Amino acid sequence: VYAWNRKRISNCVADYSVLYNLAPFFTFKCYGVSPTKLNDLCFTNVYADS
Amino acid sequence: PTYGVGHQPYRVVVLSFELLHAPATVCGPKKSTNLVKNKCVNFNFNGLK
Amino acid sequence: FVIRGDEVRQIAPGQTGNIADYNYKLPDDFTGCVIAWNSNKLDSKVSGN
Amino acid sequence: ALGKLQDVVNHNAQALNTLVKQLSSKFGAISSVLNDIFSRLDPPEAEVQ
Ligand SMILES: *[C@@H]1O[C@H](CO)[C@@H](O[C@@H]2O[C@H](CO)[C@@H](O)[C@H](O)[C@H]2NC(C)=O)[C@H](O)[C@H]1NC(C)=O
Repeated sequence: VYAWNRKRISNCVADYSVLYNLAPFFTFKCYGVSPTKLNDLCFTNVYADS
Repeated sequence: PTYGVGHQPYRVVVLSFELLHAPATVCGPKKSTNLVKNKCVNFNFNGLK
Repeated sequence: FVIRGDEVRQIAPGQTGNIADYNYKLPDDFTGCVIAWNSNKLDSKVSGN
Repeated sequence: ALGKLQDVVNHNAQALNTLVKQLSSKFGAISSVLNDIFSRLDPPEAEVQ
């Protein structure tokens, strides 16, 4: 947690249905955007933390 | 394994979008029709109604 | 009706999924309550139901 | 010396200009543009926004 990592996701086509389905219990409370409408939108940059 | 559910490890992944949509590069799945000019139509350029 | 544990969310206004889309769909304007409970002791077979 | 006739036109034009310019205020919402705020958000909060 103290040394947290960043991976840059760019120049690709997203698919959030896989995350919807295959994760058993995954909370997924989101801020500033409706989760069910994440497929249509376009994003400047998507970064991943872990 | 004998620890309580409260102290069990959890994997957390945090996504950070940038919806200022200046270049737009990570557009999601969809399908693109043609372009028609000089006609009042419904356009959807880069997710903009 | 009876469903599995994972798709209990799909029975709710505004959410999508195979059960929500195809088996049971709630209206946008809904006035009511939903009750659900585990039925593992009651509807589960060793061979399979 | 015909300032009295000019002030009326100036006042009317300036008032119309400020009325047009007032559309830029976000009024505390996420965005001042309607189409994005419908597309970018879940309807229950869209109502108050
Ligand atoms: C991570 O989990 C597995 C890799 O082990 C993959 O998910 C599989 O996706 C296929 C696609 O049809 C399914 O048939 C499998 O049932 C899935 N397996 C599991 C364990 O979920 C995939 O590589 C990754 N999935 C996600 C959501 O990250």
